[PDB]
Amino acid sequence: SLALSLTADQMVSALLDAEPPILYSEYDPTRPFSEASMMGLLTNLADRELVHMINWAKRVPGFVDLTLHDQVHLLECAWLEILMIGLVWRSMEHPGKLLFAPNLLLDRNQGKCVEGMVEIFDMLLATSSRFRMMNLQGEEFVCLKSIILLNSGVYTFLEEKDHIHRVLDKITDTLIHLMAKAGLTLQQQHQRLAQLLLILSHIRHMSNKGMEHLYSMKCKNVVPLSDLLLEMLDAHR
Amino acid sequence: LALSLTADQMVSALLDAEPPILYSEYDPTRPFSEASMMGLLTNLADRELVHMINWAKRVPGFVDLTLHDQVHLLECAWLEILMIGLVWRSMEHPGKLLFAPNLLLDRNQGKCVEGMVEIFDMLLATSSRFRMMNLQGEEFVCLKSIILLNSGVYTFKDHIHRVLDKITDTLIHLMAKAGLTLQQQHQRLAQLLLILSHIRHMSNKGMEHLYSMKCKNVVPLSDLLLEMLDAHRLHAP
Amino acid sequence: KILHRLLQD
Amino acid sequence: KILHRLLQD
Ligand SMILES: CC1=CC[C@H]2C[C@@H]1[C@H](c1ccc(O)cc1)OC2(C)C
Ligand SMILES: CC1=CC[C@H]2C[C@@H]1[C@H](c1ccc(O)cc1)OC2(C)C
Repeated sequence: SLALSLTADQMVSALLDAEPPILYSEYDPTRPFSEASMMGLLTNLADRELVHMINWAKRVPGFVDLTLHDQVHLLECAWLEILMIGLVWRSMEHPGKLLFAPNLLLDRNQGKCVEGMVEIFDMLLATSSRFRMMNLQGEEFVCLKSIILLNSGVYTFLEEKDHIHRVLDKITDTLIHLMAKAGLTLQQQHQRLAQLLLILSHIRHMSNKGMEHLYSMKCKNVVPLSDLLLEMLDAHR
Repeated sequence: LALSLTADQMVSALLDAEPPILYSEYDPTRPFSEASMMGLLTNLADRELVHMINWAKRVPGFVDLTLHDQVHLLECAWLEILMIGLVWRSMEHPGKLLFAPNLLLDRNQGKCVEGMVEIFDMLLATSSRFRMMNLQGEEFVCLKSIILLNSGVYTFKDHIHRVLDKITDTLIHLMAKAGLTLQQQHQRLAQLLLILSHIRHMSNKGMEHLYSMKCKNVVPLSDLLLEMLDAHRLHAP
Repeated sequence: KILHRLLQD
Repeated sequence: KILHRLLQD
């Protein structure tokens, strides 16, 4: 193998390099918002983001070693979690704002244009707040993101799973390594490591809730989602 | 007080707080139905709820929270906490879910309720993960405490985070005294908390399922379950 | 709210 | 399914 064969800071670099770009929306800023324009804008964006993240998943150590069918499964489970923590990450330094895109910066009050969406914004804002309290770093974030990809689908899949757990461990080592040389005490390393991974629990929740909101919006036929969106969505039920 | 407790005093206080294992009213010579099963296990969940409240206020630093905090925390985590209990109880019965010492359900008996078999599957996969990982009673009570304090904390708390840090120290304490090396400690701690993310997932699936059983009203639910249920927002097409 | 009371009691 | 195509490509 070769995922097992990286150094701690060879892991970080590979992940930093693998990062997908940041996309703009097609948002005409001279036009105010309605529910249908909102969803449209936000779904159009997520759809274009989906292509990059897939080509990003192929560049995360170990993933390509997994069978095609196991790769599909991990993606179907985590896509919105991954979209979400990315969103949360971009917004970190925009208190009270959600940066869906550099040209699409949403105030929590704007979330109300879409029915039911306001709760989801509040959670996403809080997570972003949390990242700020904790002063989350880029190197850890990319580690967290990879964890989500490898961890969310795994317990619903044959020791293909064992390999996934080895890379999970390698990503833990990596995170500890970062905090160690960030000058953290041994105890301060455990606590932070736990604080970070505990957040993923809330991110799972946001994604579950969000998923249902999307299904809701499609049933309502308020906006037509792309055909990738509607597949990623139907994977969940 | 919670903060100035030694790791040892933490583990003991938690082991003594453990709720008892309850029994089903299930009478074995009677056949099952989507109604009778749902009746048996909401009857069981409803009596278990009463003991969970108790255990909650015996968790160090929990009585220290405002009563509304207490409420919010429990409204958020109640099903996760029943689930991690379930999963832990079914550990030494692979392939089966010990809801009650006289209510051992296998994979096939989940078909009895529509939409139940997939949550059954996730649940079996989790206890299987626990057993495979060989989780210890002492580690289990820590995990359970973590869910109670962690799940709602982001939808409101330094106090809660400091307590959460104390439980993390204790988890490591346990590993360090079980012989695990330093990297083994932090890897096991990652694998543990990563599983809490799955439990959160099952909780959202099962909550949607419960609301589904209310919606097609296959069984009258109790006043408490309905309150629990209504602290979350849901739907059913 | 039953919860509130089971918690205060 | 579009995911499978994109992935194997
Ligand atoms: C288009 C969407 C509809 C419902 C969900 C998921 C995404 C949308 C989203 C999230 C992150 C991102 O980078 C792009 C869109 O967030 C919400 C509105 C919560
Ligand atoms: C009665 C239920 C219906 C749907 C969910 C929640 C509980 C049930 C449960 C779990 C633990 C427990 O101690 C009591 C009931 O778990 C499942 C079946 C997954």
